[PDB]
Amino acid sequence: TEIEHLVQSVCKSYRETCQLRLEDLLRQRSNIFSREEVTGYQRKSMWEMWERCAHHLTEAIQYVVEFAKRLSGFMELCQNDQIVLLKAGAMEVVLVRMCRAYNADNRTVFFEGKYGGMELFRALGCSELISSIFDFSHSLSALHFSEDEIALYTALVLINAHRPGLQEKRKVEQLQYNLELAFHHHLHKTHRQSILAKLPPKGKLRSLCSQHVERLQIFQHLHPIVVQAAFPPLYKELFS
Ligand SMILES: CC(C)CCC[C@](C)(O)[C@H]1CC[C@H]2[C@@H]3CC=C4C[C@@H](O)CC[C@]4(C)[C@H]3CC[C@@]21C
Ligand SMILES: Cc1cc2c(s1)c(-c1ccc(C(=O)O)cc1)nn2C(=O)c1c(Cl)cccc1Cl
Repeated sequence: TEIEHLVQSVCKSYRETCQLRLEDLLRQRSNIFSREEVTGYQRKSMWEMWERCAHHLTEAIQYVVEFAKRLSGFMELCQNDQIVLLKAGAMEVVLVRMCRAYNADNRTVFFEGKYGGMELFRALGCSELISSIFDFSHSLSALHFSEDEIALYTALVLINAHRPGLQEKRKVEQLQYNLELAFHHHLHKTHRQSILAKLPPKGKLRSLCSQHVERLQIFQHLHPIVVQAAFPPLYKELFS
């Protein structure tokens, strides 16, 4: 029942930090930006669109940090390892979380109160990267991830003992094994083991997120936003 407790606690942390309620996201699917509203976004400066997106993304990261902090055993890891795991995984989790807010039927994402396609972001001049992010969401949406599946899978995105630079690898391994067991046990219970073969190849998420963060760093170098820094040890690793 320790494993059943872990599922409960991981799902609770997810529920408290998921940002956007699934029921809201699904209900709002019909609420789509008009051609006029799309043009409005496309006409905005690259730099205004950057400010908006950067602020949304830092907020998304911060919810992922809060998620991690409420995972059993995470706070008992040394700060070095906490940072190593967050620096490697927090944005990967954000990209995974996007799939909930993505509608495969019309290739739109929920953004600033309505659904819009990737063309909403034209002013940023990142069409290939953004298309790749949308495509990643388009792939994941075919899994029809449940909320508990997202919670358990994203916990594992973070708690990965293979990240270079861990000081107490065996401590991270122990957390990882318990989370893997929780996830696999849960899939068996719900007759959802079929998703295991369909999950992203790990390299895919890594390279996509690496390219994403690279682009965020470029924008930040050219036109830095001011961040409401909630987690100084992590902030210090990403900003300079
Ligand atoms: C490279 C960047 C300059 C441009 C990235 C453009 C994206 C891919 O077009 C970004 C912009 C805003 C981003 C979203 C901002 C906040 C959220 C809430 C979070 O809970 C899930 C992801 C989600 C829904 C993001 C998904 C990707 C987005 C939708
Ligand atoms: C793996 C991680 C990637 C990433 C993290 S963590 C953070 C972040 C944010 C806030 C805090 C905090 O203390 O409140 C700590 C960390 N920003 N970020 C970015 O890619 C990013 C963004 Cl979202 C916007 C502009 C520039 C950049 Cl570089």
